Amino acid sequence: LAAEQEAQHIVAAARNAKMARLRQAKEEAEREIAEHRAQVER
Amino acid sequence: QMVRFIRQEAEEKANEISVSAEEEFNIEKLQLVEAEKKKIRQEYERK
Amino acid sequence: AVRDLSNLVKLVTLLAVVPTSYVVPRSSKLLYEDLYTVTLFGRVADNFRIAAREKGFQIRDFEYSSEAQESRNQELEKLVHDQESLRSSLLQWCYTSYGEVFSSWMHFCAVRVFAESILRYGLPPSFLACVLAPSVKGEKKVRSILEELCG
Repeated sequence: LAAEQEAQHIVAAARNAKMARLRQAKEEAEREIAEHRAQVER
Repeated sequence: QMVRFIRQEAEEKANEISVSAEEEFNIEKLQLVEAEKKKIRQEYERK
Repeated sequence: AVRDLSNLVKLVTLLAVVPTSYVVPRSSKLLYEDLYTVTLFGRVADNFRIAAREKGFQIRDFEYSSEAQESRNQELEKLVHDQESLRSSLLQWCYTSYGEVFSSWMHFCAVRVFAESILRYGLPPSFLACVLAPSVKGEKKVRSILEELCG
């Protein structure tokens, strides 16, 4: 049924949520470090 | 009928989960900026 | 009504509706036959309700799982074992107890007869009586014989 495929897509998106949070955390650490570096360099 | 409605509901749930993925990425992006001011204050001018 | 899990068909539920078309895959027939099954599918709860208890035939109650039916069968075997014990081994024990009770009653009757003789004869233990089970005319003959010493 289409319900099973839509539920599989929902599960995939739910996993992608956890993946994307962790992926964006590392990049955001760079932004935080850049703000700290600007504050220091001033 | 019921199967199609359940499929539509699960598709809406998938869309909500993808929106939550984007929201969590942006949330990490903001949270790294969040609470950095206190660390800079205790690290830079306190020093 | 009861113990219908033993005749279960093992999206479907134990109904056995004794005296359906939808988007759900109704093209199916459960094996819950002793009763009969109806076209239903778990994709739509409405179809299952219609095929089980919405109208007409009513869904029969069953043990929650077929494992409950298996446990009921095992408990039935154990209950048959216990009943057979009570009816054979405990019956032999009861027969032995009945024999012991007959022996004890005979001993008590002998003691009572000894007491009656001591009342009607010398105190030291001495008896010459007899015990049997004759007919009523036999009892009359015994009374005629023993009218010499009657109570």
